[PDB]
Amino acid sequence: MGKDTIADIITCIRNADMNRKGTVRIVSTNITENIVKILLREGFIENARKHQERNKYFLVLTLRHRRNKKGPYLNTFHLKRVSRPGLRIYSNYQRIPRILGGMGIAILSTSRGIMTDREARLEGIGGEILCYIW
Amino acid sequence: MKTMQGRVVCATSDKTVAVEVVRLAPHPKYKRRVRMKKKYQAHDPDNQFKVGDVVRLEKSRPISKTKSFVALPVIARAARKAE
Amino acid sequence: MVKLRLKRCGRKQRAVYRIVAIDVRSRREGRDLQKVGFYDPIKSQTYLNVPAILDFLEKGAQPTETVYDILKRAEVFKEF
Amino acid sequence: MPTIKQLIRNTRQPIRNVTKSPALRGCPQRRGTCTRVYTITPKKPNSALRKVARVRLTSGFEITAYIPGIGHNLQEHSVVLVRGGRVKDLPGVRYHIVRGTLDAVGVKDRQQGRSKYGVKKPK
Amino acid sequence: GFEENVVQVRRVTKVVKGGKHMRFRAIVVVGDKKGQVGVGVGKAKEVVSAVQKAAVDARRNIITVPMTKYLTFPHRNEADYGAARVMLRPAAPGTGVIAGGAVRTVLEMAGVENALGKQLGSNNALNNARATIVAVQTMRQFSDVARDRGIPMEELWK
Amino acid sequence: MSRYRGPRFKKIRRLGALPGLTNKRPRAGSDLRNQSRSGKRSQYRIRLEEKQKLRFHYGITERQLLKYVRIARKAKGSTGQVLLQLLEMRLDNILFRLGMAPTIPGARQLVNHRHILVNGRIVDIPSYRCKPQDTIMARDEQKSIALIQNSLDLSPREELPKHLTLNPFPYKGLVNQIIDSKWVGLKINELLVVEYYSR
RNA sequence: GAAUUUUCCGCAAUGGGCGAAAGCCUGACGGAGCAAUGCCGCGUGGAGGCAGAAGGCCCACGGGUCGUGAACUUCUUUUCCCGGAGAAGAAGCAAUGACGGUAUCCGGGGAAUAAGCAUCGGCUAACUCUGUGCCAGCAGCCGCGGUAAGACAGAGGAUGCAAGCGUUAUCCGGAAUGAUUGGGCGUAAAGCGUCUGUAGGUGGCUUUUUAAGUCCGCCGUCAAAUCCCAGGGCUCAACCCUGGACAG
Repeated sequence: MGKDTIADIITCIRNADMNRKGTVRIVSTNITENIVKILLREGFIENARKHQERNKYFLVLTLRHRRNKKGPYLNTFHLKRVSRPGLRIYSNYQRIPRILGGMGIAILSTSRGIMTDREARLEGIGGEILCYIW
Repeated sequence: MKTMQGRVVCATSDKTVAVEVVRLAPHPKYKRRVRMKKKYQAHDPDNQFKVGDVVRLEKSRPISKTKSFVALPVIARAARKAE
Repeated sequence: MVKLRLKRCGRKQRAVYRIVAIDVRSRREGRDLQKVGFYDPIKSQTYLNVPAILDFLEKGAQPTETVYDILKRAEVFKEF
Repeated sequence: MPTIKQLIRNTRQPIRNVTKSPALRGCPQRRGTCTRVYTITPKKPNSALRKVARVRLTSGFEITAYIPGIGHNLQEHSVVLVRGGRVKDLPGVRYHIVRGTLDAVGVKDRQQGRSKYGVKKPK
Repeated sequence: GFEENVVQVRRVTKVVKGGKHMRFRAIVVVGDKKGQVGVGVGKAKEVVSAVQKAAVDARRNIITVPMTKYLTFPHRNEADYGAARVMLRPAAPGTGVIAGGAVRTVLEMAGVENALGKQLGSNNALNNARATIVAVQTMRQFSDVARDRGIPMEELWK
Repeated sequence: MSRYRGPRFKKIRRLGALPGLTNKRPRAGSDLRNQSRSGKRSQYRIRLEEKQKLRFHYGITERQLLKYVRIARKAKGSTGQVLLQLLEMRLDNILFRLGMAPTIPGARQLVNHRHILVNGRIVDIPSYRCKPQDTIMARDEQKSIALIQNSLDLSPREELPKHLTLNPFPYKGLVNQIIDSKWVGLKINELLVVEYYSR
């Protein structure tokens, strides 16, 4: 099926950090490769590379965990989509969300490219809010 | 003047064509797209445009009480159901 | 027709008096299409916008008694 | 929450609303003449002789009303004035009587609540 | 040198063929107004002994509140423990502690003088006083978000 | 009623703290008891008794105080402190801290009977907000009264609050700036009163 | 009908009709009157005063409380009352006013003329003693009363508010109890008994293109007055007012 490939990556990373795994393999698409790029520039993951299973192109996604405790603290506590297919959210320059007061950011696809919460405010542009990471 | 596009559903009328305009617009209270469809009675004195053709409608002089729009151009051919 | 004067907004003893651009077939204190300037009786506050005046008077507007006198009290309407 | 696409089809909206005490077109108080002044027994936890009177309102309806305090002077032809409040001990009684108004007299030798019960100031 | 106050003295009784007897329960919260709280539930036969045992259990389960700022919370947090759900939001240095009857009792001890909240779901003083503890444990500050977050090889300073 | 009339030192008692409704009266409360351990006061009791302490000190009503706390909530800046700003700016309170009157309920009568002048002009209203750089003085006709002379005879020795500056000889007092947190010397917690109105 | 006012004054002011004007017409309107209907401000006293006086309530009667409350003393007297002055709303322009014995100001008597209402079991902030005694009555809910009931009735005292108070009616809030922001459907109310399937909703990956949606900027309109921010004028305030903001 795959109704939204932008929504299954959010589910594949969220369930992977809860049961502490090293590498996850998600589907290869240009828009999803743009989300993993602005994830490592802020520092939410290690790095991203290209891979291939059986004629199908997949993307390597290595996660990062903190120090050892009873249950080691995770990088991303919650991952959720705002612009769900069938409920498309659109915002301007003033309606841009302030996630956690500056600690967490919200990644949005703008007209100039792919900007974050701080990057879209400095350019003076808005668009479709994909998801919010914290 | 305003321009709206739509498909012709009925052609069995003298010099008049029934054009169905589809318009997608988000709800101010909610967020998702609500589709509204209203049919306009356009003027066609040359009876060139038949059923299935997608034409654009512009505002003009009212030829009747229900008719106020005219069909000036044509963007594509027949996009209907097969006989 | 259209004319120039002043309306009422401030009730009782304090009569502030409003701006003007209204028809004769309307009310004493009703609809006004454009704004200009006003004056306060028991104060030194005298506005009266000059670029709004003369621009409205050229197209059939009648200058009646009350808009006058407060017009010549300022530097507008003289042999200049 | 009921899904967003079903909220455009059905659209959730409340009812016509039912009133607790039908005192007509939003009127606080209503006038009327008393038809029958009788005595009735309460519910299960209480056991007393409470005075209730059937008031025929100005609209044409004949609903029951409770008389507060000790002692009254309401007859078969008394023009009383109702309030609008439940007692919740006597079934069917949804109204109260405002004493000290019209034919309804105030409670004698009462020194506490003079705003309610309709009692005057003793000198 | 900690401040001690009671939340609710609940009446719990069980009937046996030997009569009707009760073991009273009380919830006591501790604090020093610097950013340190601790709830404690203790059950005993009398009312005075139920407040005493809940005070010893309160100084045992000590948790540090990472507020430390201008008398307010760092960010917005929503936590649900069972049927009870409490939402804690930050405020400006002028607002009071407009929180619940069981929520304000734990927030005045945490040092947060400026806070606004809501009591959703179940309004039980046992489940709502402990739901605010789980909501205050998951609180992050600007410095510990970047230390929890595994950033790649940046330029090292001496 | 505009300002409470009747028993004044009944509220100096009971509440625990000692305000200035008169001069100085004992610490103990009313009745035969109250000198021992009192009962456990609820969470809503600390919000009700603390606002009644601030309402009685200035001699203000509930109708007038409701406006001074709402306009201060809508205005920018720390809400908890700007409640004491518009309440201290009153002509009946600035007269107590000036040394012209022994107490606040006696200072309202001083302003009402036309004894005080503000910037040269005569003001009768006690709920008048005194902005900075204003000269709060006495009148030339009401300079010869024995009550005004006796109250200002005890003032050249005592130290007046830091936001005010009185000159003993010409009988005038100037207000330089706004009163802040550490400048207030009242036994009231301003965070318990703002929490009452927003129930 | 529960309930909502003087069959008043004036053109002086603003405006409308007519007239080259004067001026006339004008219960539009400007004002007054009745009504605590609401909002706002002030007032009905201030300080000082006993070892806590009478007289009440409680009392273990050894006292306590109401009580500085009052009386008794010095003091000031807004507003109301009385007398004398007296801004401005008039711009026009033989100097033109309803309101007006106007606002406001100076003086003279004297505290002299001015407070109550609700509540006090718990939520609800505030106590006992009598009487009655499931009797009479209370009540928003849980519920009180069958002999000592702080939840009846009276009294003392206390609490809250204030010329307002209380009750009732009515909308919203509390009800994330229709939840778009905010909820749920194994057992608490809730998947239709199960499939196929039209409309409708949604739809993998790549590049180019369109760019309609969307987003940026700008130009119109979004009446004024409310609301909000900053700043002014009636002694304050209510009220009135400049500009801006906003009108999503």
